[PDB]
This record gives sequence, C-alpha cells and structure tokens, in this order.
Amino acid sequence: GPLGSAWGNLSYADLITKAIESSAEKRLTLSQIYEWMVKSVPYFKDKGDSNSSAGWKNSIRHNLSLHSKFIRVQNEGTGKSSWWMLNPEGGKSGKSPRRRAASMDNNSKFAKSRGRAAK
Repeated sequence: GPLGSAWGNLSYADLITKAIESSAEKRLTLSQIYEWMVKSVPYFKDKGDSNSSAGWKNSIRHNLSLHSKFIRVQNEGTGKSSWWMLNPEGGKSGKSPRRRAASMDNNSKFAKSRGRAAK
C-alpha cells in the first residue's frame, strides 16, 4: 500500500507530546517545544521565519489549551514560562537520555584606567 517511510502525518498534539517525551524531565516550556520542532521536523524548520511564527506558535498554544492530555506546571520562581507536560496517569512513564553541556572561557585579562600623570 502507500507509505513506507516517516511517521505519515503527526498532528500538532503528537509533535508537542514528542517534544515533552524527548525531554529528560518529561516537561518543557513553550520555547523549548518550539526549538524541538525546528530541530525535529523540516517543515517547522523551514517555517521558522519571524512573521510565520504568528501561526506557528498559536497552533501549539491552541492544542495545549485543549488540555485533554496536556497539563501545566508552575515554575520554581521565574514562572513567566510555565511548564507544559503530559498527564502522567494518562500515559506511561519512560526515561530520556542526557548528555554533557556547557563550557567555560574568558575574554578579559587587564583593567583599563589612567590618571595622576602629573605632579
């Protein structure tokens, strides 16, 4: 029959869900879900334009607002970016791997000051 590659057609809800599942914490903020789609789906990568973002981001927010499987967690303090995750009882648990991150460097060596060059 037809189709022999890819996932066929994953809905917005499925992609949002996969982003959350892909996270080690099983929860993601809206910005993280956006980044996951840009890196995971070439369609959303191509549509990553600033103006296109209007419909891009609104559709995710609409799907999240259905709340059938999506739940929302407050954050530890800087709660402007709430967490979005899957209902845990409304699913099964799993574990996503982790990897190394961060680095450290420095671009300074001396201070700059001058004065008292007189008697």
